[PDB]
Amino acid sequence: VESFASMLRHSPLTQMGPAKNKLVIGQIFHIVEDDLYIDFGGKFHCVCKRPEVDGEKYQKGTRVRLRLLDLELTSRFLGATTDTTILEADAVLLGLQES
Amino acid sequence: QEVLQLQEEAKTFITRENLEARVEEALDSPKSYNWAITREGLVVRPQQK
Amino acid sequence: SSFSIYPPIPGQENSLRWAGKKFEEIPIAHIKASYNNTQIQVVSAAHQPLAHASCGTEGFRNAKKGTGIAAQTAGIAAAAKATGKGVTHVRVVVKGLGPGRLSAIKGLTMGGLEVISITDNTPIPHNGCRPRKARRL
Amino acid sequence: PRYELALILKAMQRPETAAALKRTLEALMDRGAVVRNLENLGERMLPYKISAHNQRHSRGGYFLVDFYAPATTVESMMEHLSRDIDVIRPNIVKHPLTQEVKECEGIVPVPLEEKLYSTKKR
Amino acid sequence: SNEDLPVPMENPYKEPLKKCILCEKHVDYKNVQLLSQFISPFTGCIYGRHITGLCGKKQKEITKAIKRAQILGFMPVTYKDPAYLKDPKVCNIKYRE
Amino acid sequence: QDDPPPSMLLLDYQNVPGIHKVDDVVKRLLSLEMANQKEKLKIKKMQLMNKVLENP
Amino acid sequence: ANHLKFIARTVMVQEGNVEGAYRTLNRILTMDGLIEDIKRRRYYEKPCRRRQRESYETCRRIYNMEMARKINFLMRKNRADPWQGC
Amino acid sequence: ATPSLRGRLARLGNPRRPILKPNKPLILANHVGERRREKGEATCITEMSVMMACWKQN
RNA sequence: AGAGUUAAAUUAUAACUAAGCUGUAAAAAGCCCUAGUUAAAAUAAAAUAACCCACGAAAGUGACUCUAAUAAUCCUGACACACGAUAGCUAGGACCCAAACUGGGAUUAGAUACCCCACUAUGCCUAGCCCUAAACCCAAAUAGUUACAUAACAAAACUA
Ligand SMILES: [Mg+2]
Ligand SMILES: [Mg+2]
Ligand SMILES: [Mg+2]
Ligand SMILES: [Mg+2]
Ligand SMILES: [Mg+2]
Ligand SMILES: [Mg+2]
Ligand SMILES: [Mg+2]
Ligand SMILES: [Mg+2]
Ligand SMILES: [Mg+2]
Ligand SMILES: [Mg+2]
Ligand SMILES: [Mg+2]
Ligand SMILES: [Mg+2]
Ligand SMILES: [Mg+2]
Ligand SMILES: [Mg+2]
Ligand SMILES: [Mg+2]
Ligand SMILES: [Mg+2]
Ligand SMILES: [Mg+2]
Ligand SMILES: [Mg+2]
Ligand SMILES: [Mg+2]
Ligand SMILES: [Zn+2]
Repeated sequence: VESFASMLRHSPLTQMGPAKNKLVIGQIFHIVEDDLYIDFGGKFHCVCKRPEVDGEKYQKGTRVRLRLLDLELTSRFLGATTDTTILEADAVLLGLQES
Repeated sequence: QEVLQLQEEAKTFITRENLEARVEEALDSPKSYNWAITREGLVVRPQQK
Repeated sequence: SSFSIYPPIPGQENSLRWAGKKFEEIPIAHIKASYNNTQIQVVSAAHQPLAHASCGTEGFRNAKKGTGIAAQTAGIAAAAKATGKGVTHVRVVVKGLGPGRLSAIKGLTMGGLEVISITDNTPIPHNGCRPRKARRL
Repeated sequence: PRYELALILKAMQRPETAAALKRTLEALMDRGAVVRNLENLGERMLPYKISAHNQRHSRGGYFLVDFYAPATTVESMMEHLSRDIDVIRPNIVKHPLTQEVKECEGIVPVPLEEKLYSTKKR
Repeated sequence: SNEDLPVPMENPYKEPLKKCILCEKHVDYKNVQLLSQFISPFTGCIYGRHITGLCGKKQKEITKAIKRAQILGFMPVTYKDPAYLKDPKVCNIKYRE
Repeated sequence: QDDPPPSMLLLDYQNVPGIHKVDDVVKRLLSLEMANQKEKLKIKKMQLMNKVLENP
Repeated sequence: ANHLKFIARTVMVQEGNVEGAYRTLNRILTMDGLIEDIKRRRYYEKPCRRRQRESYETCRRIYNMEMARKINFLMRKNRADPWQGC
Repeated sequence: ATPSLRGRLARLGNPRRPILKPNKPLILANHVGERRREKGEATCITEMSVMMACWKQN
């Protein structure tokens, strides 16, 4: 049997380390009129704006490239016992699985 | 080391003999302490103009 | 078309002229805009008073001269006398914060004076003389 | 250098400036102070019209004299310079090189203050 | 018994702290050109921390140096010297919009 | 009252070798004449502790 | 007074535009805080009132900055809901 | 940035004299203030002045 | 705590111009030895920096320079000793400005109040007193804990 610590040590998320400026392939699972919900796969899904070029090439299930900025947007404010999670990650759109 | 360093600077001190020469050379060698700074934190000296 | 809002100090060598005269020789217009009155005095560069006009000098009254229309009229009244002595450009120096602050400045243009610059010389003490006590005890 | 005099001499001719500097340095030496260096910062325009010795001064020559003096002779030199009609505004300060530069660590991220109020439901 | 357990070590991804524009510098009262970069060109007001962006020590040192220079007679109080008006902008305040 | 001479060669430069061979300018600079009140306080403290105490 | 004139708080008009130059000068004064200081110095304020005003202004500034920060943080969630009707 | 709040309020753990004395607790509410309506002012005053300038002279 | 200095404003003081200036929601009174610009000593206070939170036991302190200097190898502890914001007293000095009181002008049935004007003690320096404050951060000092546990509000509940 394999232990949770052993698998977590070799997990790709552990290998990534910090989530600042990391290239991640994410697959879009939901489509809005102008917003794309890209699931980079870590914890949450990031919402991005459809670019002007190759706009029709972004469909459901399409895999794209992102530069991850924040794994989860949480912040504290005045008189807050806990943080206010946004249930979303921050990332930018660069390309769509160049190959 | 402090004493040794101060011995070197004791040679260039202004005395009675060197008063006339020091005043004349100061009146002919102007000095400026002006220097600006940049957003990146780099020192720029206006002496290039 | 590189234009700078900073004044043309005499220490520089820039070539800016108004009606053939340099920025230093252009006459001055001191506009003291108080809370109850607005006074305008147009003087030459040599500090020689050329024209003088206040809201009270135009036949107004106690509360009448404190409005912006009184300052606008006083601007035209001062501009007419300034033009009568041959003045085409003037540097406006504003003194004090009052209701007739911009009104006099625009009244000068209405009366026929071309403003090249607006200087705000408002007396702000560095915690000097103690002002009067507050109202509505 | 221990003390630094920021001498502001009246804008005059070269021989007069030299004589004024000579007598000022002699006065500094008479008080029991050895002079390290004298640097001329040049004759500039005064930021404001300084009125001194019943005279309105618009220009002036800047000089910087660094020296070592006892703590008791500072006011005596200040008094001597106050009565000199060729000095616009004399000032003796501590030399900036005496204070060693401290490690500017930078901005330390200060977290927002919590637990300032009770957890009672509003 | 487990070797893959995490070890209580210091964070290797510790990003260095940001430095002020004058971090590890020497603030002086005679470099009026340097001192003028933090004052308002129109009124001579000293800009605050939210404008200058200097970590605590240097803001106070700049304020003290400016106050010393303005009374010693090296830098004007009412306005900024136009000779230093062309200095590069380090402040984060924009007047003309 | 104690009378520390102005040329006492304060303790910060007193216990170093080759201090008496230096010139009068450096000796005067390192002496108590150019020193503040703190150096005289240190000199008086050491002088009193050397003569009153048994284990300085 | 002792300083040189026509240097401080002076703006040069452009192409005869005076109303805009006056607005520029007013913005200069407002950003430098001179308008508020002039309006405050008309009548003397006691130190207790000055301290109360400073504390109130600091608290208001803190609250406004935090509210603006939260609004900017939550601006993302203003998009149309993709799971309507679930 | 946000002004510092450490050591400002009067608390048992704070050893120094309090700096800020809030009128109301510094708790971020769940609703922003309503936009205030601008106060109106008289208009066309400068044009009424030049209109009456005709009458005063004619 | 001493010694020295003044950037802005204001004023005693002169010159040119002009007739009002100041005054409020509106007026009246007052000054027209008035108002604006240009120069200007002395006194008082110390814009922005300060969205900083430091120093001091507290009161209190943030215009600049210099000297002296901020106890305790650090528990609590008086009726004992030393300080003690503003206000007031005594003697000497200064007095730009503000202002108790006062005298006028408004409003009111009345206004010995709020509003405007002028001015005094006083606020300013030295010495000597007086020893009071919502002197409150209404939370005693010394070393601690987040265990049990919300009368209510407020700055959470507690140990030796
Ligand atoms: Mg009351
Ligand atoms: Mg303390
Ligand atoms: Mg309350
Ligand atoms: Mg004293
Ligand atoms: Mg002055
Ligand atoms: Mg007098
Ligand atoms: Mg009357
Ligand atoms: Mg000040
Ligand atoms: Mg101690
Ligand atoms: Mg005890
Ligand atoms: Mg008293
Ligand atoms: Mg009096
Ligand atoms: Mg009065
Ligand atoms: Mg009465
Ligand atoms: Mg007392
Ligand atoms: Mg108190
Ligand atoms: Mg009590
Ligand atoms: Mg006790
Ligand atoms: Mg209940
Ligand atoms: Zn720094």
